[PDB]
Amino acid sequence: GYYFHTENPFKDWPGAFEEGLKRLKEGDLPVTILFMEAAILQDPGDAEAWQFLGITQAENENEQAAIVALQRCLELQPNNLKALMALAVSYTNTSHQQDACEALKNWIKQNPKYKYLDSSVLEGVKELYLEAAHQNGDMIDPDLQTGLGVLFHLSGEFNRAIDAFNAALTVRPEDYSLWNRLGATLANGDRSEEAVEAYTRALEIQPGFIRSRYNLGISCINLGAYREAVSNFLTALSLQRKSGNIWAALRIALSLMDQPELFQAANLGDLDVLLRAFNLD
Amino acid sequence: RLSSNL
Repeated sequence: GYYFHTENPFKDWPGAFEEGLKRLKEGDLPVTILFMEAAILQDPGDAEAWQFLGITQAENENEQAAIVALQRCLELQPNNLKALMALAVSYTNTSHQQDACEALKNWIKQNPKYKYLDSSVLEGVKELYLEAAHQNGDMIDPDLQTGLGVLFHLSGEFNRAIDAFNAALTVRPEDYSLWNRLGATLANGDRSEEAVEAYTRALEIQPGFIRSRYNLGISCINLGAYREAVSNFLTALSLQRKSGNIWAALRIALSLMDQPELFQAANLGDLDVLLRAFNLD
Repeated sequence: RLSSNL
């Protein structure tokens, strides 16, 4: 079941879905979510609202919801592709192979282009994507490239996956989400500086991007850059309140700067204490 | 020791 923001200021806002799209485009995720939720309220059965909601939620570094809203959308509109994709990435992040692969399998299923065309179930779906990919000789399919890079990640081949993502990115040089999947995949592939450039790109596109601030932080840790890791964690929470996992990371980086007063503030999740810090924000 | 989100 989905937890809705109670007393939604925008519940009666007429253009709610459309408006949420505007806000989203302008990089405010929290308000975007408010408008999406309001949308769903005005029209419970409206699936696009659920799609964008789930996705946005994922970009909000709240995955738990992203999944519920996504499975909601697919419950209503089982053929929704953006949702199958997103939900696959999310099932990935939370380490469920059966389910990620399920949604990929079905993604292909509902995909008009691809209609025609320990663990070898995963392997089967991977081959499955690879073939159709090959069937597109010249022009590539960023969404297909996506699910494929995912399958590679999930399978463990990081270079392949990265290729898939630069591939997609070639078609959509501006997809902030994809720049994130890249950074995420490099960092996850223990190539951290690379990952950082990717994240920086994403955030240069959608500066409201929670998941990229987070991922970025993780990378900075991996680099031993701490003051910066923290800065990103804070900036994140500041934007998110406008997830505990972010808290967790922060607590860690902090522990590495060995800054005890601050670390205590963090252990308590006392946020404004941390704005400064040193004249931060 | 950590994991990045896609």
